[PDB]
Amino acid sequence: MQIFVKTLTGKTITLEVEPSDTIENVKAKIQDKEGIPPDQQRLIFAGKQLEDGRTLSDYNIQKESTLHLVLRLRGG
Repeated sequence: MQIFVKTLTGKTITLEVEPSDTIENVKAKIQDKEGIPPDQQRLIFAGKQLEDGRTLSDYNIQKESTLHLVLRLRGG
């Protein structure tokens, strides 16, 4: 299925994945595609933080849907 990643910088990226794919496997795809480590980004969708080991189908997502990508929480 095709999906679009909307970044805060306004960059839209297209990724191909499977509904039975695990968030851990989906993070691997983003890591090898953008090259940004997974511990530097947090995937938010429908208002939930994708947990490692869960399947996309567990979120009832929809093909061609857009996922929100956040870097990290401001702090110090």
